[PDB]
Amino acid sequence: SLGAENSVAYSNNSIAIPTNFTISVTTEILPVSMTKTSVDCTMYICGDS
Amino acid sequence: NGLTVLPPLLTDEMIAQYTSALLAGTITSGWTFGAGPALQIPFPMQMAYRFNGIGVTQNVLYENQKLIANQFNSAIGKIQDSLSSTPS
Amino acid sequence: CGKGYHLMSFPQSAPHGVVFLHVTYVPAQEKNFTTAPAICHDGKAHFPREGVFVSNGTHWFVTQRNFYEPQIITTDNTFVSGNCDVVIGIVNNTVYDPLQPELDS
Repeated sequence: SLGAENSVAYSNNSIAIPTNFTISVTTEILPVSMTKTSVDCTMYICGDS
Repeated sequence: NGLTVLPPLLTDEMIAQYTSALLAGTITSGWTFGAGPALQIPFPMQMAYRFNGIGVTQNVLYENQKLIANQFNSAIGKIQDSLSSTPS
Repeated sequence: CGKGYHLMSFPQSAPHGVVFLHVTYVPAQEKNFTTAPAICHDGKAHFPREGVFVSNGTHWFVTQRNFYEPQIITTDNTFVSGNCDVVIGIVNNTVYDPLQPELDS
């Protein structure tokens, strides 16, 4: 179901105006950094040999 | 072979349904439906608000509404031709 | 900056990340009304300065477009431009004036 169905009561001279407000606090999460890993090529491929 | 194509989760019909929903919300309630509940408003006042947004007073619309409607309709109609006629 | 009209946001930290607390203004309790693009007083059309004309069904009021604060139409909640013929949907009502009462007192 894509969403709740709704219809707006449009007419050539009708308006809707709010009378009260709700203050909402919401959270956004955004990754900033990544694990800084370094790899030793010779020790990984060959090693001590 | 060994290959596959996977179907999109939303079909073309549901994508067009969302597009229809956004168009209806914009036409009936302007921007008010993106900040929360939709507040209906007649379209010429919505366009008058969008004229205040750019620094042109409301009267400039209400005294030219016929010209503005004709220009907007002509531009939308020409968009279809500009799209089909140009192949690239 | 969050969904709704943005008031302000507060940053927070997280492991390898950031978190934003978005404080937004969401309207509610909407009320139906009847509006006019302009209100004709004596052949001159008056348009609102920073709000929208609404009618309680008996009287006409001007209010800020985002919050219902009905106020009485005056020559300071409106401005005059053009005659009542050109505008479409114009309604007839009275425009109050502060100068004439004190001038006549």
